[PDB]
Amino acid sequence: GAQVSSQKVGAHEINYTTINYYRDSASNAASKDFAQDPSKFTEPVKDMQLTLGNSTITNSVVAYGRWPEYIKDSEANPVDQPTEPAVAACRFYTLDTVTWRKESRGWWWKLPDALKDMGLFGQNMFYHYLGRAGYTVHVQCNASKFHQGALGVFAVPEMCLAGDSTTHMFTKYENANPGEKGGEFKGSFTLDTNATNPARNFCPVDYLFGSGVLAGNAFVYPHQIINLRTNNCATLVLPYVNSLSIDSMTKHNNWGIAILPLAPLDFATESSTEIPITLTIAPMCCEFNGLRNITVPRTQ
Amino acid sequence: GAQVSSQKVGAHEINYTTINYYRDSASNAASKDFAQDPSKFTEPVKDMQLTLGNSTITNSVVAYGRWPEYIKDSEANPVDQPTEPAVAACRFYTLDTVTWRKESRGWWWKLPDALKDMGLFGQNMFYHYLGRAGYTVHVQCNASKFHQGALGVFAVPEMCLAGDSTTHMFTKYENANPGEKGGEFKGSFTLDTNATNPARNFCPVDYLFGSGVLAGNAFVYPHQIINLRTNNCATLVLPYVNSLSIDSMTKHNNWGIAILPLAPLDFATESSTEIPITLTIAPMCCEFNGLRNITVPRTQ
Amino acid sequence: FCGSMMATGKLLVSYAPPGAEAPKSRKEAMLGTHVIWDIGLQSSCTMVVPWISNTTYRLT
Repeated sequence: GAQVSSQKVGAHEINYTTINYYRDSASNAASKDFAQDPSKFTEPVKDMQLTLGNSTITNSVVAYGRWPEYIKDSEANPVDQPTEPAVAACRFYTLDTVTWRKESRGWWWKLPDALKDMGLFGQNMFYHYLGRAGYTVHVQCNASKFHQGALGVFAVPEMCLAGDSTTHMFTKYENANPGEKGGEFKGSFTLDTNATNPARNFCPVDYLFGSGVLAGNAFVYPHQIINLRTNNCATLVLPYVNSLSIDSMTKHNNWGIAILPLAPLDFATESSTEIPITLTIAPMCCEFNGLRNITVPRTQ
Repeated sequence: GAQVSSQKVGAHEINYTTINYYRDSASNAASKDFAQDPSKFTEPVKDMQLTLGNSTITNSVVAYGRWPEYIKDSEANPVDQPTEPAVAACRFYTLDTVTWRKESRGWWWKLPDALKDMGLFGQNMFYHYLGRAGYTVHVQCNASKFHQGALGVFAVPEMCLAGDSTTHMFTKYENANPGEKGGEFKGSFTLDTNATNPARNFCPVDYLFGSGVLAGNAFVYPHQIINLRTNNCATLVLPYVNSLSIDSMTKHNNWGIAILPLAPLDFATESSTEIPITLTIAPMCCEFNGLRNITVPRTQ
Repeated sequence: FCGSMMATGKLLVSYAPPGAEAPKSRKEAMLGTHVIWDIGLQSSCTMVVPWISNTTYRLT
């Protein structure tokens, strides 16, 4: 059972044979213009009015070109019946509005963490052992034609943020899951030296994107730019991304949302100018498994 | 357009004509062995192991011979999408166990009131304006072969209970909706004369079935008897019953459960004997409409 | 159940998937998977704990 493959000859003066000797395939040797070869990695658009449940919204990227979907029967690990709340949980929830000033270094949120106290979605999340959902994130920021500024919105799978102490991986659960308030990036790294009552919080540096990588490369993640001269809003459609078909929503945050001011806010000649940014997130294709008594995580 | 109908002649010495003169049909005149003619009114049985959601139970009546069912599109009043929690809410919840003694006069509960604090069913009930569900009620009471006693379990649609004051219909919402603890029948009617701080509670007299009707006739309602010498439990399958296809679960209780000791409990020669009664209720074919902020009814 | 034939009773056997506080009373255990066992009727009861896990395998 010999495999006769062809070689690619370079310097000329053409087939090579390979035979597998082991039953386990892990023992085998390795076999080896503007158009984007990886069209799915260049933030493909949905190519209006988005209605989910009883919520309606009137610049849309699909992360990795993959729309949210339910678990295939071929890839279902759990065996118990899945709860699908449907319109009850799959609807747009509006988080607390943040304020963009000339001095803002950026904001961040975690999903599903930011929606843990959002109507029936939070109830289903805390009542079940396993949960899964994609998202539609709508960032809203409007300003006059005389305002200038640009925001970069990034959806990062496994958005791990650096700590603030010499102790590695020391950020406690409460500070890593702030909820809908989220957190803010910082312009510099400040080390927490309070060995008695350590803050045990993140210290996400903006130009390091909070994880030791240059912010300029954050555009490799699914992203959208809100340039105030052009558009008001940004829509990101995030499919469920994980190494598992379904996981624990309380333990693990599948996505992170980062908003960084790429161009600082400015207006006329008023040094005092602030415009709100409003996030509206709708979970999509929710499904839960493992119903039992409700989880009540520790707070503060 | 004359209607020629036939008469039924009695005393003989045969058709009569009728014509409708008005456009509105309300103006029309009226046109006119052991086998039970109303088989559905004689508590038909389900003719083991009942599994609903993740709950399993190992003498079953279907009230009015009508199994629980979802709203037909032909009879849907609300137009918004209905939330159907499915296995998340449709599962067996076990209420607080009561104690049957020689002196007990009976117990009562209201549905959906008794399940208002039961997992995700209560959350869905309090998050939605409209709710609908049938039920499977499993009453459990086991005793030795040397115990004697009989319980009558009755499912009453629109089980309205009499008050305790000269003021008509004066029972307040809190006392009319006790939750899973329910209430107890009394052997006599006691008038509440505290005009300063009236109890505003029910006074359900057992032999009056709490509503001014003789208890002996309560068997016209869907019912099942737990006779200790014969059976341990009783299963009642209640369809949704109302003048509307869907209503408010917080305002209105569709069913009432009444357990009356038909034969008093007795055992050997111990005057001190008590056996528990445990109720397990599973809502069925749940559907909710009108999602908004959660309702928080006043308590105590 | 290894009591006398004259003994009767009903028990509840519950499995709760992880993540929440371990059930401390029947009120909590009843919210998870559970079976009701009539010992007077059956001497043996069988409950299947179905495979529900985030990972495809659990460590031993």
